[PDB]
Amino acid sequence: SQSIIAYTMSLGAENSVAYSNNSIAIPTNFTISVTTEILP
Amino acid sequence: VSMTKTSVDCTMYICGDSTECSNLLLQYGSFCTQLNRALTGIAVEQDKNTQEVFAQVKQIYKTPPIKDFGGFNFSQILPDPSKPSKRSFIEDLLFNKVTLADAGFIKQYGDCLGDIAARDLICAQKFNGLTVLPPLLTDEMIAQYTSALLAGTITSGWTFGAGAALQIPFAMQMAYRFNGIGVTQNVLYENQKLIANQFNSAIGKIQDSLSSTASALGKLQDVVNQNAQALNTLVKQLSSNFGAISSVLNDILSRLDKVEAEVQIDRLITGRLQSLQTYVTQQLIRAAEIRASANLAATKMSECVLGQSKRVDFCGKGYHLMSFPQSAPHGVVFLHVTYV
Amino acid sequence: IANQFNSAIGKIQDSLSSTASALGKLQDVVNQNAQALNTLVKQLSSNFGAISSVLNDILSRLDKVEAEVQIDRLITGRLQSLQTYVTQQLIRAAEIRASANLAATKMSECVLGQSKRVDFCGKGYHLMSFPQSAPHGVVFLHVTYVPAQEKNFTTAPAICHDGKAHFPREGVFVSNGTHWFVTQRNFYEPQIITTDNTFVSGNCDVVIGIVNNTVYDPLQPELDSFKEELDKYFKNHTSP
Amino acid sequence: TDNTFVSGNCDVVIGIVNNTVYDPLQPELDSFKEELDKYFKNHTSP
Ligand SMILES: *[C@@H]1O[C@H](CO)[C@@H](O[C@@H]2O[C@H](CO)[C@@H](O[C@H]3O[C@H](CO)[C@@H](O)[C@H](O)[C@@H]3O)[C@H](O)[C@H]2NC(C)=O)[C@H](O)[C@H]1NC(C)=O
Ligand SMILES: *[C@@H]1O[C@H](CO)[C@@H](O[C@@H]2O[C@H](CO)[C@@H](O[C@H]3O[C@H](CO)[C@@H](O)[C@H](O)[C@@H]3O)[C@H](O)[C@H]2NC(C)=O)[C@H](O)[C@H]1NC(C)=O
Ligand SMILES: *[C@@H]1O[C@H](CO)[C@@H](O[C@@H]2O[C@H](CO)[C@@H](O[C@H]3O[C@H](CO)[C@@H](O)[C@H](O)[C@@H]3O)[C@H](O)[C@H]2NC(C)=O)[C@H](O)[C@H]1NC(C)=O
Ligand SMILES: *[C@@H]1O[C@H](CO)[C@@H](O[C@@H]2O[C@H](CO)[C@@H](O[C@H]3O[C@H](CO)[C@@H](O)[C@H](O)[C@@H]3O)[C@H](O)[C@H]2NC(C)=O)[C@H](O)[C@H]1NC(C)=O
Ligand SMILES: *[C@@H]1O[C@H](CO)[C@@H](O[C@@H]2O[C@H](CO)[C@@H](O[C@H]3O[C@H](CO)[C@@H](O)[C@H](O)[C@@H]3O)[C@H](O)[C@H]2NC(C)=O)[C@H](O)[C@H]1NC(C)=O
Ligand SMILES: *[C@@H]1O[C@H](CO[C@@H]2O[C@@H](C)[C@@H](O)[C@@H](O)[C@@H]2O)[C@@H](O[C@@H]2O[C@H](CO)[C@@H](O)[C@H](O)[C@H]2NC(C)=O)[C@H](O)[C@H]1NC(C)=O
Ligand SMILES: *[C@@H]1O[C@H](CO)[C@@H](O)[C@H](O)[C@H]1NC(C)=O
Ligand SMILES: *[C@@H]1O[C@H](CO)[C@@H](O)[C@H](O)[C@H]1NC(C)=O
Ligand SMILES: *[C@@H]1O[C@H](CO)[C@@H](O)[C@H](O)[C@H]1NC(C)=O
Ligand SMILES: *[C@@H]1O[C@H](CO)[C@@H](O)[C@H](O)[C@H]1NC(C)=O
Repeated sequence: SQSIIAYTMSLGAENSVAYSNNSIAIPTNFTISVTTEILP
Repeated sequence: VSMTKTSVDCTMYICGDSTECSNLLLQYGSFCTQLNRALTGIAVEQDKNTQEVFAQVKQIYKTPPIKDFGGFNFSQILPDPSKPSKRSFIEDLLFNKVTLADAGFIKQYGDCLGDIAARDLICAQKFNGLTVLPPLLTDEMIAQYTSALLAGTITSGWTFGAGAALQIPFAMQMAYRFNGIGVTQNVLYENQKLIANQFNSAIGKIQDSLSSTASALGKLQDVVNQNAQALNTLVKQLSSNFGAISSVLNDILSRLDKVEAEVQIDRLITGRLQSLQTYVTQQLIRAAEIRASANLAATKMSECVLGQSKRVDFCGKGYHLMSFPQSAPHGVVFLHVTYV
Repeated sequence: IANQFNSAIGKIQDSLSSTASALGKLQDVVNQNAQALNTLVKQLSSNFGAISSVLNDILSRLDKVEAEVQIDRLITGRLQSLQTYVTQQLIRAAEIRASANLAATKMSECVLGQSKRVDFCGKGYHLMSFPQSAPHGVVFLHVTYVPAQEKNFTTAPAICHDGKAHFPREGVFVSNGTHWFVTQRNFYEPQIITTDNTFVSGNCDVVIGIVNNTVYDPLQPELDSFKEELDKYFKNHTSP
Repeated sequence: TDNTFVSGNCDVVIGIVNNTVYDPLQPELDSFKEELDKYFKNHTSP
């Protein structure tokens, strides 16, 4: 039931940011993330 | 940010469908595979370069239908829906300045034979085994990435760079910028109509200048010109005898027997093989200049668009407030905003 | 913060115990240098138009003047195979040098410092990085603060109070819908708006979107409760 | 005294100049001394 498929690639998920002339979003919490960078 | 992807059939360039020349070319071993590997490595890197610069957003951000940005007017740099590609007004200006040669988007025989075949260099390249390959990202996809970078910036400031896009009013984002250059935020709010009118007028001068001067995108035109001049040089090296009785491989095979033709064909193989080794070395050297330029453009995207830079002269002249990316043919334009 | 760091370092260890191709940037360098040497050894199989690739089979079969014309063909192609290998290696050495110069800059700016440069030291706001050695490479484990659980607030650029416009010293004004606070901008931590949290500039006429609220002076009740201390002494001193 | 910080005496700094530095708590307590004084003077009357 597998096959090769061909498609136009997605660039990402779309997002309308909730902009208003007097609305702000402020983070109530944080995460600590560790990410790897590899260099020759 | 990139250059045209090229592929060559080393056998159709050197030997042009002679079986006698093809049997002689096998005696040189791996060189035609090496030349194809090197050009394939250059071509994959043009897509890599474009992904490093433009694909810096998680999500394709949209601007709100209510454009209340505190009197700042982004209409000339935001998408225009009236067009098949959703580019900005300034991105259409930029796409008119730089003249391309072959996008890779199918050449289909009847568009290339007959009356057209004389008045064209691209059909003379293609009839000699040389082909341009299309980019992985279309110009519409680069414009969607640039739309998302600009919508993320004007709706959320630097916050879409570090995590989720957090909305903030645009004049409050601009007051943050003012604190970041050592100016107190009341200097923005007490001068907001002036700061907005000066921004709106300075963006109007970008539109006017790009509508008026010819050579401003000469940095991108130089790249297209070099890649075209290198391919025209490579096609013209087929006129060279390299000491053979003719450069025309069929005239050698029409007039000479099996053993006389082999000595003349080896002279053409030697010079045409050296012409490809020269072209591929020059293109490998260029590809490193374009990479270094794309790595700089990706760093300017991160540090000038997704942030506010404290680095001097990194994001224009003055104290950096913010930058806006615009897509251009094989390049990027940053519109850098500075407090002077 | 310690448990989140300890768990994130645990996920580095788990991924490096689970996925294969993550070090593909370093494996590609080893693969390219090995493939370039295998290509150079294979070019010894090529005749370059001579009667054989094997130099001894030319010298075992041909006299001095016949052999020298065949050997010239092998010298020509083998010398060109080295000039190609060395040019390709000189072009690759410049890519590795640019990558080492970047890694030295990340060692200085991400390990020996804290970077304000966006996306130079991972994704998020940089805290610190840890170097780890790898075959022909370096790994940076970049630690970043990522803001996580955002809430919407109403906001204003200024507060109007005594006919004077007030601005945050550090922070931003926010409302939950009924009350106004100052918060630091990168973490929700709301405080009563005071003459210590804020600075004055001008009157309320100039600022687009200024809102009315009280701005507390903490010296006021410190002298208002003192105003009642005087009255209780004065009223007790009515007795003589 | 809200715009500025003190460090040391005037002997060390090359090019230091004399000026008044305002303490905004000073008149907020002097007008509170005149508030005490009028209370004391009025309460001499009984
Ligand atoms: C900020 O986000 C934190 C996550 O990054 C979050 O910490 C998590 O809190 C929950 C409880 O609310 C914990 O869940 C555990 O709670 C008890 C055991 O202590 C059990 O009953 C549960 O089944 C579960 O095991 C998480 O363990 C905890 N995560 C960490 C890393 O400690 C905070 O609560 C958030 N704080 C605020 C103020 O929003
Ligand atoms: C943001 O800046 C824009 C560029 O200056 C500006 O767009 C321009 O707006 C004017 C007035 O609406 C248009 O002028 C034309 O208006 C109608 C169109 O049917 C005609 O009857 C007029 O004769 C005149 O030609 C411009 O055409 C328009 N330019 C573009 C490129 O769209 C916006 O108005 C500014 N936005 C705000 C909120 O001020
Ligand atoms: C916006 O934030 C306000 C401050 O946090 C909040 O007001 C506070 O509401 C609580 C109840 O939820 C009150 O709590 C007190 O209630 C009585 C007061 O007599 C006492 O018996 C209790 O022990 C307790 O102290 C606070 O007094 C009140 N604070 C103020 C300054 O009014 C609002 O409710 C929040 N509004 C929204 C829309 O979330
Ligand atoms: C924020 O607080 C301000 C101070 O309390 C308040 O200003 C006051 O606004 C009203 C209505 O505009 C004015 O009322 C008077 O207007 C004229 C005379 O000025 C008369 O015709 C009216 O009958 C009435 O007497 C006040 O004069 C004005 N005060 C000052 C010092 O300017 C704002 O309205 C408040 N704004 C919001 C949105 O809450
Ligand atoms: C800045 O203000 C200072 C304080 O008012 C002032 O210092 C004073 O300077 C004078 C002149 O040098 C001194 O005058 C006395 O000098 C000796 C004794 O010290 C006597 O022989 C003199 O007759 C005279 O009484 C003050 O003693 C000195 N005060 C202090 C505390 O050091 C500066 O001169 C002012 N500088 C400028 C440039 O305005
Ligand atoms: C912040 O608010 C936006 C939109 O404004 C809100 O609209 C109401 C729904 C109500 O929440 C009001 O108090 C605000 O003024 C929220 O955006 C909506 O998100 C949902 C999905 O969660 C989506 O279905 C809606 O279409 C969105 N509406 C718009 C106009 O964008 C957003 O979720 C809030 N963000 C946070 C961090 O709480
Ligand atoms: C914000 O937009 C509303 C309309 O949604 C408008 O009535 C109001 O005057 C605007 N306020 C500011 C501060 O721009
Ligand atoms: C005055 O008040 C004090 C307490 O404040 C009390 O100890 C004292 O007895 C009172 N004297 C008179 C005369 O009221
Ligand atoms: C500045 O220069 C003047 C001479 O022009 C000199 O008299 C004075 O002492 C100097 N002051 C400082 C602060 O160096
Ligand atoms: C003076 O003191 C009396 C009480 O003895 C009080 O009634 C009056 O209000 C005071 N007036 C002033 C001006 O202090």
